[PDB]
Amino acid sequence: KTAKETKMLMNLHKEQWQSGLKMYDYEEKEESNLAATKSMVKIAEQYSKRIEEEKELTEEELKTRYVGRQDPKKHLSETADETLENNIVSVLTAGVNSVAIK
Amino acid sequence: TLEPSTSITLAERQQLAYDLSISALLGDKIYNFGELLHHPIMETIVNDSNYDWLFQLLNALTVGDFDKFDSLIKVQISKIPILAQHESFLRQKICLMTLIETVFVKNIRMLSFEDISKATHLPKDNVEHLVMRAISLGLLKGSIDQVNELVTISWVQPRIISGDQITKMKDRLVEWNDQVEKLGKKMEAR
Amino acid sequence: IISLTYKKISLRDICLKLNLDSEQTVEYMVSRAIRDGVIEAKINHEDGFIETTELLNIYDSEDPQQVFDERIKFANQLHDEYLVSMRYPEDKKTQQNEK
Amino acid sequence: AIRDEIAKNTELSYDFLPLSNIKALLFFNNEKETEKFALERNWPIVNSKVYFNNQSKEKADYEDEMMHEEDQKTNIIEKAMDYAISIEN
Amino acid sequence: SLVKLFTTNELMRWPIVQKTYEPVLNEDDLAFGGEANKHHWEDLQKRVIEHNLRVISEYYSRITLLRLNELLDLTESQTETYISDLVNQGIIYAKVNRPAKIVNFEKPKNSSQLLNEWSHNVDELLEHIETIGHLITKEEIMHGL
Amino acid sequence: HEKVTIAPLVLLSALDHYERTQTKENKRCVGVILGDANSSTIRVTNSFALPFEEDEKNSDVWFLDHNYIENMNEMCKKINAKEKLIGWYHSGPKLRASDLKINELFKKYTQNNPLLLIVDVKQQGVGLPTDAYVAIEQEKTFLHLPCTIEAEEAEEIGVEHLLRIRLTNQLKSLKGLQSKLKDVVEYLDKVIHTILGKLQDVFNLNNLQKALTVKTNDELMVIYISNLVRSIIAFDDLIENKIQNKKIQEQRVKD
Repeated sequence: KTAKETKMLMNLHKEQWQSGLKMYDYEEKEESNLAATKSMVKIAEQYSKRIEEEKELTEEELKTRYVGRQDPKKHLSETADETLENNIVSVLTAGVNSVAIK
Repeated sequence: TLEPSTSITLAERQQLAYDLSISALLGDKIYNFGELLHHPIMETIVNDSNYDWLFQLLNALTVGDFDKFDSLIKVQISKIPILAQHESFLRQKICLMTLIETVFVKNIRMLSFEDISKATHLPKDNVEHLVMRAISLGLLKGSIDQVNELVTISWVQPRIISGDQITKMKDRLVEWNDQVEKLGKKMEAR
Repeated sequence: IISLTYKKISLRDICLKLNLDSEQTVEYMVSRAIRDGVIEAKINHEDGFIETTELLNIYDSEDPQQVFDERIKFANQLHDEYLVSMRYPEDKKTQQNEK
Repeated sequence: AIRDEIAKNTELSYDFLPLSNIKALLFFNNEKETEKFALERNWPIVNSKVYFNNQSKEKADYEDEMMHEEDQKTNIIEKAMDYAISIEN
Repeated sequence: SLVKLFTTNELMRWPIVQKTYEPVLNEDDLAFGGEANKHHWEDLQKRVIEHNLRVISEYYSRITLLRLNELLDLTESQTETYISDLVNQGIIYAKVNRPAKIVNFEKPKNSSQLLNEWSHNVDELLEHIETIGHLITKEEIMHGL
Repeated sequence: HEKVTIAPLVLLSALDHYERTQTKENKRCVGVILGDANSSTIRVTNSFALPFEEDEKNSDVWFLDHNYIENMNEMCKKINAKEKLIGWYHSGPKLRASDLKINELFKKYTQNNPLLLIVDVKQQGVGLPTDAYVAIEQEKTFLHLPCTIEAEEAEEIGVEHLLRIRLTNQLKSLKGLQSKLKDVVEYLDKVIHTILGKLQDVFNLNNLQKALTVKTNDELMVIYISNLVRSIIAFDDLIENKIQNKKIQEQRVKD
């Protein structure tokens, strides 16, 4: 890659191209997409309950019963990234500071 | 404004301006009577012989008196109530544009029926029906409150006016840049 | 006890219960606890009865949020004092020869 | 010190101060002594009444991350997310 | 004009309009029958009240019940009749407070707040990036040359 | 309006053609875009540069050869039959009499409206080195269209082999506010109303917001509920390590 090919490709395709929306990049994809995305977060938190309650019920004795290994780690990584996205979008709802005033 | 097309004499320019004058009398659409003043229309015609109708109605919006304009005109255009009705919409319209930033620097939006009463030459009880006809015709969009006497509108047709307007417009964008120096610099240190 | 159970109560109704001295004595003792925010009420001398100023409805306020942000770090307090303790013994465990 | 403490009981919480009653709270013999105590404590005076407008408190040097912040209040929650990330780092 | 009159009709001139012009209104011998004109006044008055409360809700969000009774040309017992009929038949829905004498539009709270209504705050700043795109091209041509 | 989708291969090949011709700042490069303009979203699947000569000091000096267009169009028929000329691109930030008069020249070989493109060879500021512009008359008026970068399945994958969150959006959002502050200042000195009419329209878009204060605390309420679940993530790691610790204490015993 030359000097021109380096700056052009990184500005066009590197992993996924979100640019040109840069101010609305995560703002429109999340806070403005709340129509149906995370809508009914109380039900969204209920989804994380059923995912955890299913695998946590398997082994409470820390021994071999249902023959499993990563069962407690299955719901750990799934609901961790969902919660991380739930918090970042929620704090940036009023964090953009559109200056509504009255 | 077209130089090559529509080549007419000086006498036909005042006759066309007469049609432009009576065109805006019966409706408020496309800005107001002051819109034709910025265009080379009123400045290209004489100020007498009833060609000043567009000029007098611009200053009559801030004064808010029909008797001052009715004394300088004839019975032909003063007998139509449509001219008197649609002129009141433009008088409050100036007060309707004050809801964003005009006087208050805190962007507080409040509208009292007593301020627009003397401006539009209309009583207080007829204010509720004046704004009601504006939504039916699609002039303004928003909601009103009869209990608290408060009116909030989304927009109407923000004008081309300048001076103190563009001065306040820059101040609101400073608050956008003030968050860069306040909230923005804190996130950069994280 | 009497202020939380009874919102609007007269001045002489308290002296008849606890058998206090006079009406001026109870007026000073009620105004003493409102300094630290204990009773959370007001004394109206014109009307002559004490009214409780707590309407609750604080769910919409930010007061519960101050405790919420503290309890986020309280869970993380046991996290930094623990994960280090797993590898603490593991050194001498892995250094010894195993069968 | 006794009169200054009993006066502060009805000052901050109790809003609109009376005239002849407060004279008996602090044990004032003369009514002119009551007005002299109001000037040193900066009590707003209106017609036939004395109010207290100082219930609201502000300024007091600088306060960060305490007592209802505005821009820093959001960063407190945002710091908790980066806190767990910094530990894994 | 009578079709669009229901929006701005205050029911002040309603008896005057039917008397001045009465082609189909008061005296009609075509496409009608009856022993008197009572069928003209009773049927027309009940409709103009029902069509009036439809536009009033779409305009006034919160209005005093005392001022509302003057617009309907009715009494306390007559006003409650037409309101209970439109709500029971599924026409319109509003708030009626007898002791408070306050009439409200009854705005639905099911919008889930920031999950929906926040879409209006992004459209506030949305058109800026578009208008700037048109200005960058136009500003440099006229100011540069 | 319409939409424009430009593949990254078109913009990558268009910049190198500027270097292949050794064009300095006194001249600009012009080329033709190929694609399908029939749909509402204009897409450019091919492009080629043209030997465009221009004088910077004289706006009346331009050189455009139409003979290379007829031959190149016939050569592409034996390559891809679905590719037709949808317009023409050009380089340089400025729009002068050279680029405006040639807009009707490519219109003879283009059925639909030729798509105008300002290509930035130096890539100055933000993203999008090339902006999508459409020609329309009321004087030539060029309106901006949304420009999106989208490629095929193997095209996006092939580029990744060549190169093989919260703070990111905030830093990019603050740059947009700073660009607006200079937008009103540069426009104010130019007049001393059309753009300001659209700006003052979208500015207005706590009487009605008295109940809108609670919705801020309602989302913060779920954040703590989420932190309760987020805490459970590490509560299992608190249990997971003791699963080892019971086996750790059984090691020294066996040694």
